Amino acid sequence: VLSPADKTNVKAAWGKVGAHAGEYGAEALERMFLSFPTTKTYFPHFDLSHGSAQVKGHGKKVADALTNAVAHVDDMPNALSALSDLHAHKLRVDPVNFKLLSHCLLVTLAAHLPAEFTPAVHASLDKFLASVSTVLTSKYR
Amino acid sequence: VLSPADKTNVKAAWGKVGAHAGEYGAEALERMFLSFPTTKTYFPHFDLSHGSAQVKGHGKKVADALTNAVAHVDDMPNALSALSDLHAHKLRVDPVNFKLLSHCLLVTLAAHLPAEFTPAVHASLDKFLASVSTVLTSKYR
Amino acid sequence: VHLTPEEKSAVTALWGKVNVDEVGGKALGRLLVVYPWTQRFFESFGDLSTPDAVMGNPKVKAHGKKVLGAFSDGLAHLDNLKGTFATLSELHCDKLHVDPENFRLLGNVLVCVLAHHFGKEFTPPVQAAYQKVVAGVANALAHKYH
Amino acid sequence: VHLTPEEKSAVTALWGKVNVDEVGGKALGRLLVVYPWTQRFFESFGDLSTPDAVMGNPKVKAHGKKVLGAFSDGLAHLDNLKGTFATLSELHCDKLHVDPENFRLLGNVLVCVLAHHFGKEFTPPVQAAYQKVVAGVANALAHKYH
Ligand code: HEM
Ligand code: HEM
Ligand code: HEM
Ligand code: HEM
Ligand SMILES: [C-]#N
Ligand SMILES: [C-]#N
Ligand SMILES: [C-]#N
Ligand SMILES: [C-]#N
Repeated sequence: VLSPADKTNVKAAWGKVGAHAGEYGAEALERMFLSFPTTKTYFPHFDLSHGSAQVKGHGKKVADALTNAVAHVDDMPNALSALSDLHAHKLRVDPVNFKLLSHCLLVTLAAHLPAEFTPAVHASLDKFLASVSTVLTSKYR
Repeated sequence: VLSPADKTNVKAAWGKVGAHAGEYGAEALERMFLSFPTTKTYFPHFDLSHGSAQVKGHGKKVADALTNAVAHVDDMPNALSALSDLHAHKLRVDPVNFKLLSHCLLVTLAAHLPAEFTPAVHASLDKFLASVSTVLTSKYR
Repeated sequence: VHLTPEEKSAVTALWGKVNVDEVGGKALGRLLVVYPWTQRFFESFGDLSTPDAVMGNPKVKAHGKKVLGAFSDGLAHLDNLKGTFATLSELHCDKLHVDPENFRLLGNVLVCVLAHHFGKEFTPPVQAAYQKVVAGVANALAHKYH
Repeated sequence: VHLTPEEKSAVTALWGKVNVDEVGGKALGRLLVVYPWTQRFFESFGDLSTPDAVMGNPKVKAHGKKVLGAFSDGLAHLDNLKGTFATLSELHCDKLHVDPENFRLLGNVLVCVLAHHFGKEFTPPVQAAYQKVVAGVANALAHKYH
């Protein structure tokens, strides 16, 4: 559960991502695939080499989805219903993988936004990603 | 996130507890204390003997809190704020312990409500207890 | 695992009453229903689209038997779970790459199935003994990760 | 934990730039801030009421230095982590009863802090090498649970 201050921290921090969406999303994915090879099992059809166009395009979609979630932080289940169906009913993604990607997203943000990645912001972003993860791994209709 | 069916399932199954609240709660607690000894550290100097009056009294409070959660299943954070303050802010209970108690609550319900504990209801109750756990271990003021 | 003499007696007495042909399937089925993502490891099994479909699936029942058999093997040699599960550990870890947490989940689902079937006979102390058993089995299965 | 010559070289090169008096404190501090329940194990450290209070707490920095020292010693004994961390494992598992998931969390918080301090230098391959290291330390500390 996000506190009112958590939501403000997330909006302020993610707003800094801006045009770096695809870039950061792509980096988080590469970090995940390299650090945790098992996660690759979900993308056997992907060219996962460094600089991969498929990874770049996919990273932008992941990042844009997070931007949408931030814009609907008060009603994420409704805003992410289609993505939940995809990850929970269709793909059946093991929840552990969301913890890994969330961690890689945090590492990416810390590496690009040192001034902004304060302990408080770090905590809020972790809770935010955990909540997004719960929604995407839940089947609620 | 709970589905409409999950809510229906939980309301029906938990509704059967009724006057057995203290009994079932105490049983779940005893199951937890015996199976996972480390959980007793949160209850120093408590009388944790079998049939303990202190445990039955505590079990009733836990059970009643769950009845409270069911009655506010679509807005739990605001209904369980006092319990969040206690478990997250004051006691700082490690989340793993909630998984242990949740499991023991499921075991207690399965042992007492054979007809209610179908695979589908089992799934709904697990999600419900996981959601309650997230609320009680979250700081959202 | 380190079960007391009384605990081992309690565990084997109850296990002697466990239906070898159904309990495994019930635990496996509930795993697939309660934790949907686990279904990804059983696509060849067929229809696992609804709770009824999962529980009635012949392959889930047949496979559940094997699962129960492994738990049975563990109970026969509680002092050598790691050696008993060596081959299975390589399968689930090195081959299938099943996340370890799922091993704990199946163990707990089995405990729920035992409680459901035995009712009041599945007392808190009996549960405590079984928790040591499933914890040991899960740990042995994840040995290739430790 | 096995690291390729390239990984070992890259890991050592990054660690050499680590501020030994501050990095451990920032890692521990963030653990206490991001995962508040961990504060229960440090009730004698005083004021942990706010993020600023935590990060500026002298006991957090002092202790964080010890934590970092343990990771440093791990880096030089990657092939014998269970032996090297035996005493610490008994301390954290049998005495303090710290749930092992928290060992994984602190390791990942350390990785975030390294990323924070070195930015672009903390490349994906460098991160992958460090994940193997923190996973190894976490496993060694949790050995008594295995
Ligand atoms: C912060 C969490 C995550 C977000 C926001 C997210 C978002 C998305 C989005 C927006 C899509 C594309 C939908 C479309 O355009 O049709 C997608 C696809 C997909 N996601 Fe995720 N995702 C997340 C985590 C994960 C994780 C942890 C895995 C598993 C390792 C995963 C595996 C997949 C797969 C396999 C696809 C389909 C890819 C394809 O075939 O094109 N996702 N995700
Ligand atoms: C299903 C989740 C849980 C619920 C619904 C719940 C509910 C409650 C309630 C209603 C109270 C009493 C409020 C009062 O009288 O002031 C309480 C107290 C307490 N709970 Fe929980 N609880 C849960 C899980 C846990 C867990 C996992 C632990 C740790 C093992 C824990 C430890 C405590 C402690 C130490 C107290 C204070 C006891 C005392 O009075 O000394 N609770 N809980
Ligand atoms: C901790 C308890 C578990 C035990 C005791 C166990 C035991 C077994 C055994 C005995 C086999 C058959 C080996 C053979 O006949 O060659 C097997 C196969 C398998 N297990 Fe498990 N298992 C466990 C948990 C899991 C979990 C949690 C998953 C994944 C969510 C899983 C996925 C599989 C798969 C995919 C197979 C291969 C099935 C096939 O034949 O296609 N197992 N397991
Ligand atoms: C996974 C990495 C970790 C490492 C490398 C590590 C290392 C250490 C070391 C070297 C000490 C000092 C030993 C002594 O003086 O006898 C220590 C003490 C301690 N650690 Fe950890 N630790 C880790 C994780 C954790 C976690 C996750 C917790 C709990 C949230 C924790 C709680 C404690 C406590 C309570 C003490 C005693 C502090 C005191 O002196 O009052 N540690 N640790
Ligand atoms: C998709 N991640
Ligand atoms: C409440 N235990
Ligand atoms: C094996 N399931
Ligand atoms: C160690 N903390």
